[PDB]
Amino acid sequence: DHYGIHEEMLQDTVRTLSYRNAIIQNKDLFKDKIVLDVGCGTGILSMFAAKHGAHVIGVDMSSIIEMAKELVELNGFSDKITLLRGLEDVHLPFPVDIIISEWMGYFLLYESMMDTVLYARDHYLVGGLIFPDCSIHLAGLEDSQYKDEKLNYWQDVYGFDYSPFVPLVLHEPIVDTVNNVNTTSDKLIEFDLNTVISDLAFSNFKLTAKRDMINGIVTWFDIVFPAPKGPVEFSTGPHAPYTHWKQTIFYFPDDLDAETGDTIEGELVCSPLNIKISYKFESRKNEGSYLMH
Amino acid sequence: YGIHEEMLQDTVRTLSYRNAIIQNKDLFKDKIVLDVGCGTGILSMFAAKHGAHVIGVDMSSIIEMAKELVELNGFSDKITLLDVLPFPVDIIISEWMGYFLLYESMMTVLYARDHYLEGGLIFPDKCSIHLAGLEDSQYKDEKLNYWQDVYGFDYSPFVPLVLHEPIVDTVERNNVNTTSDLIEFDLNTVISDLAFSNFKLTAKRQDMINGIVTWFDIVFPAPKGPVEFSTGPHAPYTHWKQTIFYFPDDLDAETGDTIEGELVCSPDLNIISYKFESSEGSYLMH
Repeated sequence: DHYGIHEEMLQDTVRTLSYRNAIIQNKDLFKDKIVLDVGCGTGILSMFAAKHGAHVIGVDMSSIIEMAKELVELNGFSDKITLLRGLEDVHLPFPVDIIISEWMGYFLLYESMMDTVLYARDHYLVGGLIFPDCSIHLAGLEDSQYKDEKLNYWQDVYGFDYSPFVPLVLHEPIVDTVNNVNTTSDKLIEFDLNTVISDLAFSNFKLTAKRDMINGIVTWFDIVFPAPKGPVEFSTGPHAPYTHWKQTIFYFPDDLDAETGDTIEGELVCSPLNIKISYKFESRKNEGSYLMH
Repeated sequence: YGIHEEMLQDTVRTLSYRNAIIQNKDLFKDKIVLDVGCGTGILSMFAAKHGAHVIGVDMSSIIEMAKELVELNGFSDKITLLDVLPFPVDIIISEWMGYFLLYESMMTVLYARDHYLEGGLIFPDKCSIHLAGLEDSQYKDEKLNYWQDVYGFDYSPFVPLVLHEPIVDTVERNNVNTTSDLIEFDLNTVISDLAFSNFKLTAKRQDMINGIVTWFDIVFPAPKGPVEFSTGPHAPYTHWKQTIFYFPDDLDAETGDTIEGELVCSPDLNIISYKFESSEGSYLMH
């Protein structure tokens, strides 16, 4: 029952309207069907499905289910929505056609519930649909003025040398909203939720300077929804409208004074999130270790 | 790393601990100090630098950097970092205060006092919780109106969730429109006392009163004949800010009007019955 987290998401109009417009686009396929809402939160996605032709089962392990039952009751969906607190533990009233789920995290796979979505697909899904059914992208960034201040602070802390703290600052990823992207973007990996857990621990990339100082990489993820034959999508990149996911910044140990045409080539390893990235800067070689805790 | 940077950049707090150690530098000489929740160990280094052996105890993986910093700053011979003591202590320094003073507080300090500390000193050794009233009619009205219509759906039942949640934020000084009045704590004599008050507030002008802003004051021990700091909206910024509790109704108050109340605090933190003469609120911190 932390209301800020539910507010943040509902106030993310890009996120919420994407799920709504995807349900409406496929409302013919929602008609007279059984929907499972993984991580229903307040139940907004469940109410969307039920009003547009769907029974919907919402499963969230938070105490917010008590509020969801009250909201579902107040808007006249009590006969079409059954909410259960607790997915590997709950017992569905039905042995499902459509899976709607809001599962994405900051780095897509940081605090994501995709493991639960794959579980729902493998155990409850009939050709069934999966809203949404995603890719991670990255590019170079200029953050020299902000980064230098954060690092300079530790040279003198009330007289004491706090220099060994600097490696901590370089290792922590930064979730923030990034004009300052000065390289081309590359695609790290694709995920098809219909066929993809072992695939999550996983890529090479190549970036070329478009003009600047390069101090790190900004990363985001794209989302695509299923659509009938002949799709609703949205991005969380610095070139797209704001989302509550923002972007994830990884700093370099060294600051590259690059000119146009220079290249940053690398290999990113992601494993349970431990992120090790080896770089090559051609105009040389460096690495970066980051931990999401 | 976020928290530790936030601690050190709170200059009001850190310099308060420093200046308190410096004021009592005569009593720190050649003595043993216990740093409860040493974090990065800056308070341990302060005691050691100004005449103290200091033992820092933190259950976080930070004790490792503390070591590296202590090693780098020449205190390896005076500071030992980290159920756990090399000594069977004269002074307890501790940074233990939380939001509302008690929420997630480390007031472990009483355990160190009762088990490891007679006539020893405790930095700081005195606390107080205060409160007054404020006008946040414009921001509060925004939050609660959002739920009347959420993508067509009636989200009315949610508002109480928003009116019950405490808000940790910095209140501007000009928005306090009543007088200030909750409890004292003496770290030398005070766990059962934490579950605990009556208060009375008078409107200092004609304005809207939408809730109470609460803060806490801190006092350090001093020799005969003390360093202190406040976290109120009238004092310089601290990383604690203030804690706001909303009223269900907004009082359109005139000068001289009174708000009498009783606040009950009991353990997570359950938190107030009001009377507004011109003649309730429950909060949970989780």
